[PDB]
Amino acid sequence: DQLIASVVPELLPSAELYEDPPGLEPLPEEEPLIAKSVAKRRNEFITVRYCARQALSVLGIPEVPILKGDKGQPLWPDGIVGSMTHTEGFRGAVVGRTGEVRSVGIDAEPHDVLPNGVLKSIALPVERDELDALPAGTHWDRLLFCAKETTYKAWFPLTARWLGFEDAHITIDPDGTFTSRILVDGRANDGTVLSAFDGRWIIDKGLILTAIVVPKLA
Ligand SMILES: [Mn+2]
Ligand SMILES: [Mn+2]
Repeated sequence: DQLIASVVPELLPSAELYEDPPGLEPLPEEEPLIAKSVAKRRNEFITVRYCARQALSVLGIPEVPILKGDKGQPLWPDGIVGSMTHTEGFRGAVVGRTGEVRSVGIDAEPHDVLPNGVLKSIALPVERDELDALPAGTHWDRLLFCAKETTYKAWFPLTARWLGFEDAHITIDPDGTFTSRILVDGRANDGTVLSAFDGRWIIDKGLILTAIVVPKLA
């Protein structure tokens, strides 16, 4: 029934909460990151890390702070990859072991039309044509946006480089899959090359959730 579990493999534990339950707290090492933050930001940060620590516990990893790096990226324990996302109505996290997957990214968005002007900023001309050809009944613009954000989250842990919206062509299939084709140099930190990702998506509870797993090499 959970959205993330529906779009990632079983060997990546996930956890999600739709509200901020009363009484949660950051770990002491995390408090400085939100010390001067408004309540909505404090809450999404605290609740998502509760979810992340629940999922880490399934992998056998005990309570640990999840700090942020220079580009905002979550800093996981050695040997762990993961992703976190929050929007109104959703906090969720997924983690996995580097011996079992290379990278994971997720992103949750409300299932609504994009704000005025956003599609023109984030979509390639060809993508706009492709979305207009998809079947009526789904906010394909928001899905494309969500999928591109997930593409960056799966890419960054492997490359330590920026990926702009114009740097990848995402093709959405109505069947709950998508692909991301990288249009820039795909050199990865370990010397391999990234060229394309396979993604999964689900719409439920008024939300879009997209996920990419970069699988283990053969
Ligand atoms: Mn968020
Ligand atoms: Mn998003």
